[PDB]
Amino acid sequence: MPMQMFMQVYDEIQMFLLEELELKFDMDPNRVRYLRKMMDTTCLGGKYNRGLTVIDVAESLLSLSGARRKRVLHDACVCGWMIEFLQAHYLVEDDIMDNSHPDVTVQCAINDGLLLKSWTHMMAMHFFADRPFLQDLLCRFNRVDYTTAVGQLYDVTSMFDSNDFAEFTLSNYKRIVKYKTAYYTYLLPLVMGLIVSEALPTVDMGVTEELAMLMGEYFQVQDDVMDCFTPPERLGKVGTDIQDAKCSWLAVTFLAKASSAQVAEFKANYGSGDSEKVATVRRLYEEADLQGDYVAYEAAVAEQVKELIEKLRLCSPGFAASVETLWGKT
Amino acid sequence: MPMQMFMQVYDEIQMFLLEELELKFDMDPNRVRYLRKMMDTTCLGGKYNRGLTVIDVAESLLSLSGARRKRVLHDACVCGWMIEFLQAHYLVEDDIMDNSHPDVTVQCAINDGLLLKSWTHMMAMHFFADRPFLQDLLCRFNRVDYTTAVGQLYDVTSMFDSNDFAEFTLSNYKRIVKYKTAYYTYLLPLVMGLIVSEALPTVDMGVTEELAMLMGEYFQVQDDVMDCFTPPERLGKVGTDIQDAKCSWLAVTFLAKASSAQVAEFKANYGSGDSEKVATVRRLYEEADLQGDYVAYEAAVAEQVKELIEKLRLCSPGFAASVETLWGKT
Ligand SMILES: Cc1nccc(C(=O)N(C)Cc2c(F)cccc2Cl)n1
Ligand SMILES: Cc1nccc(C(=O)N(C)Cc2c(F)cccc2Cl)n1
Ligand code: NA
Ligand code: NA
Repeated sequence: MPMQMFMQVYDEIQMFLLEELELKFDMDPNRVRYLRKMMDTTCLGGKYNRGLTVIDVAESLLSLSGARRKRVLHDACVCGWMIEFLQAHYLVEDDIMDNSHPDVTVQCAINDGLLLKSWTHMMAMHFFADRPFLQDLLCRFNRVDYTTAVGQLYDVTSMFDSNDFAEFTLSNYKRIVKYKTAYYTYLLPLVMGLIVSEALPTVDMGVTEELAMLMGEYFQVQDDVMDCFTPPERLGKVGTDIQDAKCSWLAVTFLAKASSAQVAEFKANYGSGDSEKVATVRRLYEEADLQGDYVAYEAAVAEQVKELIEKLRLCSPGFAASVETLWGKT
Repeated sequence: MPMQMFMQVYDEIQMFLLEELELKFDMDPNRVRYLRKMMDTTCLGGKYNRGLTVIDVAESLLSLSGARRKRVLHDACVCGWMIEFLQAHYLVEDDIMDNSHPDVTVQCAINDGLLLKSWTHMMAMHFFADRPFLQDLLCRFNRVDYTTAVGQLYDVTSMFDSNDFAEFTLSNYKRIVKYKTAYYTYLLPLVMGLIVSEALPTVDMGVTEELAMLMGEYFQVQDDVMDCFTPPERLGKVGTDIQDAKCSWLAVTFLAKASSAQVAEFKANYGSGDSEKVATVRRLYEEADLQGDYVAYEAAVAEQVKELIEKLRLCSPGFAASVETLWGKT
């Protein structure tokens, strides 16, 4: 039911946006079908983890606060697609970076990124036009989007001096995860479910924020280990953190427990595209027993998560019963 | 006074944004100074035509409707910088297209473009937090921003079939000018001046929209002719419309009055980087007496502008006395 309903609302949102362009923006059919194909290509196909969470939060809050049910669930579906379109916008922005007379493909990619972001506003301004939360929804959405761009700056420049391994620390790694990922992937869907369920001021936002940051940290650490050790045909992509000199959990944990000569061997091999230098880094990770530390670190984070949900149910029992699927889905 | 006041409010907006990052987004001083330099580089140095217009509209409306004066003028200055930051965002997006291991300059440019746009929201959400128009201001701003991205699509794909000279027509040229430029350069500053002056529903928006589109058309036609005939050291850049096969006023006017063999000569030479093919196109423009038609076309547009301002003063005399500088500044 949630996935089926989420996909029906997608057709409703797409048709509004495309008809709006045809009827109010003077768009010709060729470009309308061009934009329908682009929207499907960039927004569909993922797992919809962020979008379906808005639904799951909304349905749990109308079970413990007729027509109010139908409207809230539909509102949650629009909010879910706002985040999905936002995610598609971020992915298109990423494709422009690694992809490299007017090159019309780079022009259209930049145009795609601007349209996907604007569509989050257009669908909000339309389907929520008569909602009292429309102004608060836009402000929280815009602020979280700003947060993500700030975290991208922290990530992209973690190895330099914005006009290097000093910023390879656990607290900075958490700062990167916090802003680059956790706020829009974990905090934003939860907040949006609360907004459409009219239960925003009824929850402890501090414990909510703290949970979202902890869950983003847990899933980024797992992502970092898989990026390095999971082979490409099983990970789904090519792990490139070592070559890209990312401030990953493996790097900052290694630098703390490595010897001075191992740090020199790591610093001399990190951030290179050569096959043997990357393998030299993986060898250092293995010999430092990092995957042994990975299990303990995740377990400790899991314990902080498995216990912070309890502080939240004492004032919001249904809300905490929506984050129940944080471990019904890893 | 307007320029001096506009620049003081810039310092106020910059300091808020940078302190917000330092105090609420955990940003380190090195990156704060990096962002101060980026903000100055991208937002300052232009002519501030869009931003100062919000001020000029605001000061004319408090002369024919104490503390309300000071607040409205300051609000107009923030709205002016929203458009300037929006313009800087569009320029950065343009630099990414023509500029072409993780290339950190392309990553930072994309990051710059996201930050400049988000800053328009952050300064609005802060300085207008207690204003009743904050929700309407954001929606009109977001819609105009969406409009511009749609016009960029019309422009960038004017010579192809979105998966060619059929779309080289006067009505499509106006459609490109309308969405790509006129809405955010001419309509948006006027609307924003009305919003902060609490005089939005007091003006004929139709004549206002019609004037903004006509003034954008006039200045784009003049821009198109200068791009082709004004030498680079006098234009300020290198005119590249012929090489880029832009749907310019010269091209669509030429295609209407050229002979079948001249059209073939134009089609065989348009959109090339070769020195002689570009000069062949300029030769065709000269022999078709296009610069003779340019004077008449601008004069006719000027007459429509010099007369549409009168329809607006019969219900908004002070407003039309703000667009007076449309010809006190060409
Ligand atoms: C890509 C990815 N990897 C792992 C998890 C997620 C995710 O956000 N989920 C599963 C939904 C979710 C949420 F939106 C907010 C708070 C908790 C949760 Cl569980 N996404
Ligand atoms: C780059 C450029 N070239 C020519 C004109 C402008 C411009 O927008 N001006 C001068 C301000 C302005 C406005 F914001 C709204 C309506 C009318 C006017 Cl006159 N900008
Ligand atoms: Na998702
Ligand atoms: Na301007």
